[PDB]
Amino acid sequence: IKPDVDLTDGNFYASRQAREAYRWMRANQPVFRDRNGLAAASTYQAVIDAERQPELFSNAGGIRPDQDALPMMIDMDDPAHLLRRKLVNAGFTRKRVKDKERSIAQLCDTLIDAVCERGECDFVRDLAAPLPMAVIGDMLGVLPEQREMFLRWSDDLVTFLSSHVSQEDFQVTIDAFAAYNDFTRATIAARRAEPTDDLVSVLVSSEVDGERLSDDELVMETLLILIGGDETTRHTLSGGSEQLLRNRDQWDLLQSDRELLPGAIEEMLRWTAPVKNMCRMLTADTEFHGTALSEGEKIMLLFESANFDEAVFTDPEKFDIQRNPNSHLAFGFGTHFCMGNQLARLELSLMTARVVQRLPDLRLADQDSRLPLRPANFVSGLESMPVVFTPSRPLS
Ligand code: HEM
Repeated sequence: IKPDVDLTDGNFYASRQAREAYRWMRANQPVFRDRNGLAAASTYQAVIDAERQPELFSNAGGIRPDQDALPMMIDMDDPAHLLRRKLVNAGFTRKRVKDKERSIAQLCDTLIDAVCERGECDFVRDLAAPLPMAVIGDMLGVLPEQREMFLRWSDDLVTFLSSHVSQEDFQVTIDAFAAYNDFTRATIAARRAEPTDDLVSVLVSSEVDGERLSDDELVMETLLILIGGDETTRHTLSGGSEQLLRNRDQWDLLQSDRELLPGAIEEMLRWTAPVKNMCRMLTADTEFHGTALSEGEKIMLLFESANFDEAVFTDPEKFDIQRNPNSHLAFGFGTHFCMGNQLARLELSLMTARVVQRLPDLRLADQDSRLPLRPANFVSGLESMPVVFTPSRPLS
């Protein structure tokens, strides 16, 4: 009954055997070691305990299992992490995010306008994937005419930061970083010359304790915002909508009562957990929930496993938009708790509301399909999602 798994193999997260493996871990070895000896916290309690002990469970070795740390806030410990976060968080105040509703809602209606006359689309390719990229592109000063070029960068940049870059990909990947770097430094220079109220303008002016973000830091932190908030948000939108359609009583409940939308978004986040893991590196030997851990090794925090922990969530394989409490760990916990969580929730809220209203009879093309998942060991979710609906006229 024990799973024979490599937690650094993206195929594990795409196999649809992962939650069965998680169940074995939570029941039998809550701090699990995989077939290569990699440690992983599988229970909600173990994930929370590690998050609450950043001096023992550090981010400064990097958040990926077999990669060096990068000079960005997520690979830093406090108090230096706080300064970097304080500087960047000026772009993500509650007002600034709330003020994005008008533009985000307009993006949602434009995306739905593009497919509403067809009566079919791919929910991932045509709705869930374009929205987070357009939202982040808008904040970074990407013209809609530059969205094609910017979109190729964003896909190739995921490969750049991934665990293995093939010989055949090395060129396009370093070319994507260079292109992103050059583009971003141009935007930075433009806002230092002529400030506006976009994200880069806010970041170039941000000052904490007489310290500002350097140009190097601005490229790194905007890159973290782009990669961190693009595919993740996409996967919650698609996988959450998949669950509304597979449990159509939940779709009907939400369609009938807009006040259920916040709870629905939280259940979509709990269920989809697009960030499958973040690593911590041990700063000392320790005994952790029955497993001996050694100084210098990394442990994965399995957020999806935690989100299906029966110790915290009653009937966790039931998708329930009215679930309360719903203290899921899709955004993590503690000092690195997702900086983009309010923006992600707003994108998800606005798009889901518009889909339920404008594609009211949305359905999966084939409910017996096992839809394909991205075989990546870090962020994963649906690769495609064919849907059908009654055509309607665009709002234009
Ligand atoms: C549904 C979408 C999202 C998910 C599931 C998600 C998930 C996460 C997770 C799990 C972490 C690490 C927390 C931890 O280790 O405890 C994180 C950190 C972060 N996320 Fe997100 N995220 C999402 C959307 C976004 C967006 C839209 C942004 C854009 C600003 C963003 C920017 C960040 C940043 C900058 C960090 C690093 C925070 C820090 O180190 O202090 N994320 N996110």
